[PDB]
Amino acid sequence: NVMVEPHRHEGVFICDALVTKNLVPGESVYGEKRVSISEGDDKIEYRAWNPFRSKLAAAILGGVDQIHIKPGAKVLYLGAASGTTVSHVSDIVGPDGLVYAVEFSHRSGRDLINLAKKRTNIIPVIEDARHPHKYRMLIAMVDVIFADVAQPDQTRIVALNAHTFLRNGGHFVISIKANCIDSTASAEAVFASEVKKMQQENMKPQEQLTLEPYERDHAVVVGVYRPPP
Ligand SMILES: Nc1cc(C(F)(F)F)ncn1
Repeated sequence: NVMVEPHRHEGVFICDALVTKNLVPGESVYGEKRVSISEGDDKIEYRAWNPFRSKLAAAILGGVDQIHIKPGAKVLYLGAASGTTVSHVSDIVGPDGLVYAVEFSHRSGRDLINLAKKRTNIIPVIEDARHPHKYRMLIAMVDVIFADVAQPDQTRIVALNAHTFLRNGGHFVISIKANCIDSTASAEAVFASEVKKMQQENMKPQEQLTLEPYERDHAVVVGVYRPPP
């Protein structure tokens, strides 16, 4: 009997509870349940991934086609907060991947620094994502940008970071809380407006979904970056 199965997304697993392979066996990050499966001399531990805390987990359970975050990927994570979702991104990309965790809160930044002490593949970047010139010398070209900055101007922020750091043909995954962009607009109006702006920066959406029942009026947009020569 096989208890934990590879999910369709590489690096993600099931048992429906979503889990990731714990990069730091023995440690929880935010109180999450851990499941360790021993067989002979083999041993593997997984970490439960809460979709009521993590928009990426909510999107995966909601049936997103691609997340692009995968083993070996280099990920620029804008709005890393205290590292809840970042820790699972770190699990997914694994030892040969990289996660830049950009977060401008010094309080949350201390959580990220503690998280990255154990996880060699996390680089904490305690900076304002509006001013990538301040940290551009730290960030190697990445495969994916994940953005959860929850600002009216977050599309322009993500675009600015994409133009600096994202490889041609790399991908983006953007979390959009509608009332953080414009609380006097309908969710549909916000999402249409942000998708339109993305297209104008050669950030081409390939799918979009909302996150019910985990969140209200919250979208994830996944797409591909195809900038001009
Ligand atoms: N949580 C955040 C937000 C930002 C922002 F707003 F400046 F883009 N930069 C970094 N972390």
